[PDB]
Amino acid sequence: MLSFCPSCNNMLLITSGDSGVYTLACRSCPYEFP
Amino acid sequence: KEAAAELELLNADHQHILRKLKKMNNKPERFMVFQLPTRLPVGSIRVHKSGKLSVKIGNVVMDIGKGAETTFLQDVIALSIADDASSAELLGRVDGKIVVTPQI
Amino acid sequence: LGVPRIKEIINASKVISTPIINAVLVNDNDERAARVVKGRVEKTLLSDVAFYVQDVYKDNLSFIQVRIDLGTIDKLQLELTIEDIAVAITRASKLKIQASDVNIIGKDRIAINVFPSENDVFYRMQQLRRALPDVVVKGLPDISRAVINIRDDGKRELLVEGYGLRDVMCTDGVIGSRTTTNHVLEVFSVLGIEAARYSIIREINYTMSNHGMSVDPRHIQLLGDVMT
Amino acid sequence: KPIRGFCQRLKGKQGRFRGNLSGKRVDFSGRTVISPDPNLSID
Amino acid sequence: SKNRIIVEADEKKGIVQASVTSSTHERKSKTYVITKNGKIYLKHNSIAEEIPIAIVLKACGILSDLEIMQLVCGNDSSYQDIFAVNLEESSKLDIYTQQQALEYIGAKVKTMRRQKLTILQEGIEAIATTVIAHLTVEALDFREKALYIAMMTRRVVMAMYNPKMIDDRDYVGNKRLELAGQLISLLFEDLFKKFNNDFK
Amino acid sequence: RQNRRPELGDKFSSRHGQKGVCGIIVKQEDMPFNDQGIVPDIIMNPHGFPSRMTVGKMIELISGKAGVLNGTLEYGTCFGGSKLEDMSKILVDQGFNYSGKDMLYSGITGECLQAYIFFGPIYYQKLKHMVLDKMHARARGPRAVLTRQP
Amino acid sequence: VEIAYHKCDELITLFNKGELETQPGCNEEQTLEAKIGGLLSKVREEVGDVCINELDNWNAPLIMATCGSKGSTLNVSQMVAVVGQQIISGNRVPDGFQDRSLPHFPKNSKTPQSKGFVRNSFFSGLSPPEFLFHAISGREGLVDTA
Amino acid sequence: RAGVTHVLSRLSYISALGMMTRISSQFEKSRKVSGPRALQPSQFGMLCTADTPEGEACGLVKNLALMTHITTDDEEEPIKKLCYVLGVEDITLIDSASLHLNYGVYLNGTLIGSIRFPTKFVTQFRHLRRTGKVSEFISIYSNSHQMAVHIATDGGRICRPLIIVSDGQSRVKDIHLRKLLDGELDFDDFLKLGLVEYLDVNEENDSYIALYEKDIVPSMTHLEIEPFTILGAVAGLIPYPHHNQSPRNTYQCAMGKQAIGAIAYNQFKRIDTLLYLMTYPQQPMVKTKTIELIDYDKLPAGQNATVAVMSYSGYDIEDALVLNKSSIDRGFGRCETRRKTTTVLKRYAN
Amino acid sequence: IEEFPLKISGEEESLHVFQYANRPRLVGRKPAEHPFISAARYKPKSHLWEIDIPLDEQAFYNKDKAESEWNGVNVQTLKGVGVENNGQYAAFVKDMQVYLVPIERVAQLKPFFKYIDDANVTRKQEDARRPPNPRLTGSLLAHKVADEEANIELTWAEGTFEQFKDTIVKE
Amino acid sequence: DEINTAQDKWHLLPAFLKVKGLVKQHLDSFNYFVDTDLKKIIKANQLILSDVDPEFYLKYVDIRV
Ligand SMILES: [Zn+2]
Repeated sequence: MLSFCPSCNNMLLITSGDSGVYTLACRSCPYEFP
Repeated sequence: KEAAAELELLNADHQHILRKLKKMNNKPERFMVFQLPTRLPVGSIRVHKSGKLSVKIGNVVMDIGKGAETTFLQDVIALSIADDASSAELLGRVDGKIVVTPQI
Repeated sequence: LGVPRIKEIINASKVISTPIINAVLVNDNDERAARVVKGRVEKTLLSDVAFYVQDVYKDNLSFIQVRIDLGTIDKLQLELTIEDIAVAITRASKLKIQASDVNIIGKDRIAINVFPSENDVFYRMQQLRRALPDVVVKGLPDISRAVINIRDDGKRELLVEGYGLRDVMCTDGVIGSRTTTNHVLEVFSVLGIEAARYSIIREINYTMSNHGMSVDPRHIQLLGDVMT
Repeated sequence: KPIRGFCQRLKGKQGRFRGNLSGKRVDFSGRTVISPDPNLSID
Repeated sequence: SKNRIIVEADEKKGIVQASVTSSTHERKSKTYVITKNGKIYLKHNSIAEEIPIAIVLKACGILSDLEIMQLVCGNDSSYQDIFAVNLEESSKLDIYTQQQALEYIGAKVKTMRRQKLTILQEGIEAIATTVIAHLTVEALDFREKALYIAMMTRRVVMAMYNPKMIDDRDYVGNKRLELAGQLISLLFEDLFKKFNNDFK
Repeated sequence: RQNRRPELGDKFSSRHGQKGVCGIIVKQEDMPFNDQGIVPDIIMNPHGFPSRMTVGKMIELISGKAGVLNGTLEYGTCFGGSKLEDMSKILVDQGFNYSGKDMLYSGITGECLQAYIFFGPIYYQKLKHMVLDKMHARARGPRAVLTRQP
Repeated sequence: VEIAYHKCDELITLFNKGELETQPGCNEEQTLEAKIGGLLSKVREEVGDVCINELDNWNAPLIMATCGSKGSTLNVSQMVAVVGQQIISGNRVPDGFQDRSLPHFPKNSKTPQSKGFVRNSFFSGLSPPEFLFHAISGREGLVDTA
Repeated sequence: RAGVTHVLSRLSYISALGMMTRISSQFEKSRKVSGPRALQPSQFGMLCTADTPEGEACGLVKNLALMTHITTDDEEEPIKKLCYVLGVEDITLIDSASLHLNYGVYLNGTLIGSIRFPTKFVTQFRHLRRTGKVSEFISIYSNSHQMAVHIATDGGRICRPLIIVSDGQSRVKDIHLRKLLDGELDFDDFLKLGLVEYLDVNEENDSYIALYEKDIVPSMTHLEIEPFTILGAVAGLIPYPHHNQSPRNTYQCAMGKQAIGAIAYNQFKRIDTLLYLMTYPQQPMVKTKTIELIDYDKLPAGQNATVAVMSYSGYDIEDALVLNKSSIDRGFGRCETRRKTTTVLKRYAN
Repeated sequence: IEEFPLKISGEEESLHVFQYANRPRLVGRKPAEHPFISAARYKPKSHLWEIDIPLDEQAFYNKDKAESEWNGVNVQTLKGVGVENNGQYAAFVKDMQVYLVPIERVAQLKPFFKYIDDANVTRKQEDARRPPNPRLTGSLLAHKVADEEANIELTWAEGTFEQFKDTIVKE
Repeated sequence: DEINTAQDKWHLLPAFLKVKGLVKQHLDSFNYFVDTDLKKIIKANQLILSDVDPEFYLKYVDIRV
């Protein structure tokens, strides 16, 4: 789904954020985005 | 036929590596990497009549083949190491890559 | 029609190869009505009627979106509302959803959301992303591919390559008096026992007469009675 | 290499019940080639 | 044809790819690529379980995970959606690195019965990466053995995209005609070592 | 050591894939004969050539007969060899029919035959499976130790 | 046999144009496959019927096919006129490799005389390419008994 | 595996020669599949076609051709050094993008180089092979469904030789074909000078073999040497097979091994188990170019008699035979049976 | 018509070329820049390269979660094995001249997640705290010599203008 | 005999079988086994050794048939 996290090219992940916010942020890499 | 669809590509890169040759005459820390034929049985990069590049690197050995072949979706930089010391200096990034091959 | 036609008949095999069933129509001319039961009998897959599916985020929503092409309903002459799709999402027990979460948005658009041993938010809407566009919305849920063709008269019939038989008699545009079939041992379930005997009588002397040789009629009415 | 047994011979192709009970071997027989002859009668 | 890859097409039990390899020292090993319910796996006669491929190429150092989509599928095709289920099995176990990707295999191997009394439990996957796919061997990089799995895996995805691409194992080029003098030699070295170990 | 004579039963062949068993043994009087009195050796019925489609024996017999009168052996190869139209020229100079289709009297009654004959030398090789070591009979003999069967 | 060849020629060249008759039966690129076998089975029976009215009496493959003794009107036709196209289990000699049958024939050339059909008689002879295509159905005549 | 050896059958001369060239398969338990039972079209000149037994062993036994050499492996190391001279890249450098865009050399199924524009790479390598710097048993099979070319050096695979044709004129050079018959130009020098080369089954993909010199095109390579070399030595004794039906060839090739005639020159000296002879053998009238290469004519099997095809007395209904008492009395094929029997004097413990 | 002569001036100097799998050549028909090397690392006899990199702050950094588990901040190292090959010579192009240098090795730098590793080294250790009580050769021999040897901090600098002079003076 | 390359390409097919026979497969395979491969076996099982009396050894240096 073209979910490439730059500087690692690994993956993205839909993370249940603060107040249930649906921010996308992958594991094994310090990166976040709405 | 389809086997003639690349001798024009062999013309379409001699004119597209000479343009890159001419822009980089200003020696602005540009690099180009290319492979030499080892196992020999110095020269001169020259153009023949109407777009034809070749070298003569040996005393007799003639090499006609020059073709810029890759697609380059990355970065490279050259750096020189010296005797495992305070010797980490970055030279520069490489723009193009060609190959040298003999005729048979 | 040869040796691997005789073998499964005397075996009474549950898995028969190419189970075509025969259904005669009501009309004789097309009149946009000889193929309208073919829409009523075929397993209508929604991936033909859907056009564009994607996941829409504002800030806090996780819902897939589906939009249909109403011109397809005009094209292949099938008859259905919009609400019966929204029924058929929760009518599939393979996808594990809650029964009533479905909201209709306008005419062509339709969307469904889900929400919560963790991180299933990303997983379930990615699992269902391809596991939604593979469900039946209308038609018989057993058969594979119905084929309409023409006989040597102006009357035409419909050939259905499926295993369900009783609901073929239950649907409209067809009579429940002349609908022959294959796979004898499901006629034993549907039409008593005396139909399944005459089904065995009819099949063998059909699949032998088209090889040229003909033994007797009478050598088969003993074979039907010794099995039944 | 697997050893024979009682059940290991009552079943199978022509172990028992097919080459010993159903189809036996007979006495007073022959097995030769054939050649045609028109000049004698049928039967 | 020993020491080559062959593709197969089976109707109802999914489809499998085989590659048999045998060098002259104890080796008789064939490798399988199974496609269970839309997910690719690798089973071998030394591993007790099946392993999805997104681990074993990260165990060879290639871990950037956008290389892996670009090697298997390339670009601008339907292959990326076909491969789209395979990538998340790496995400479930949460390995994401070259270090953890080895011992996942070696925790599920039942082989060699501790012949060496000094195990490392991290070194026993370097040799598990050595007794596999015995066409090529490795020294330190695990480079060519990685992509050789991927080139094997590109065939099996193309098999599911259309079944016409599968070739039969009765094409004459897939047959190695093996003669007598190069066959009596196989019995000779087996029997010649049976001589002198009885002589010692 | 023993030898034997080819009496009836013995399986013959034709080198173009025709199994064949000797039916009977006639004498020489009953055999037919051409104008020169040449008596043929083996008889086969014409009823094989439409079914078996063996064109090769139909053209080998022409290729054989013209070679004998010319005294020269002829080559039959695959995908080539000696042709037909140059071979018919040879034996028509010798005086026979232009495609070997001769005519000959009957040995049993004397007169001509209403149809024409087809004639020549063909190469009949004997096979194995002679009948002197296949005829056997067991009237009442030895029985098996476990089953009391033959 | 050239009449059926150039009728095939206008039927094979409709790949750049993209003609598809769409017979009932969901063709999907077999209209230039399932029809040529129909017209090749026209020339195979027509020429065998020319012989019967144009052969003299007292002819031995004729006089034992006029009876029901042994033979047919098709068996003599393969001996004198044309042997037809070899079929393989309902297939007109499928391709061997690289979308073709032989190294003697050009790439992806979907003509008969190159896939299945052999035009010359048993009396005339067989060419080294067409000798192999007869030697596939002759293998099938021995396998199917097993 | 069992039964890897067999007693050679001394029924005929060629029966002891036909068993020297035969193939015993692996019986991979594909008894339901007619794939291996059938015949594939990638067999023309690779191995024989019209000699295959029937009955139980119906299609798992096959037989070599008349012109056939088996390859042998040489080495895979120096050719990997040779392609780097030809301007191919290395495996540890390329991106993931370029390898699917370009083609790729495969060494025994393994990529090493990721070559671009293969036609300059492959045709120079033929010119390296025909000159004879690299050994000649290498194939440059090059498909186009996937994006790759193949290099093969594994050895032990089928191949046959055919002559090289460059363009609309061949490399025949009939003065060389005259210089062969002088006696100093053998067949090994044809591949040394560059006038013949071996092709496996995989190189016959890329080839466009011609039949005859009257069939040469300016787009036509590799003229075929001799078209009737497609039949085995036990199949070659059929005269004019191209007129004959193909199912009536396997019926003879299964019987040709059962023909009686001579055996050998020392046949009155050897003591074998059950060995027949013919008293008066004769060479056949219509020979073959095949049978004079195996010297079948020097000790033949069977004799040629004078046939008169006709119905007679009803004693030949379907393919029976009728012959005369005189010709047997003149000695028409009086066969002779020789049979061994043996016993061993044995010493006991006392 | 014209000829441009080339000569080889290279000995005693081994230069390695790095490959960045993440960083492409261009960004929207514009060539990007190389990331700034914070620190460097080399291990002889095992030939590794651990280039440390800085990733940017607050905007896309996700600081609060990053320091929690693995406690490693602003450092992203990437591993690459130095692989040699024949041929493959580097060259700078002078006006009407070009001089050559032989390339010793070429590395392919792959992202080496060390902070996830180091957090999971300790996770092996802290699980062992609570209970607390109750011949190889070939390729795996090359791993037991690669983990334990001397590390050398390379002083990352930008130079080579001296090295540009050194090639021209050699004939 | 005005020889041509039209129908006399056959006359090298005996020139193949003369110098290079018809039992090529069994001759050339076994004869390679006798010369080359027999040296390659004893070089793979050279230097028999025992643990008791460690200064004892016996080595296979060559092979002749
Ligand atoms: Zn990432």
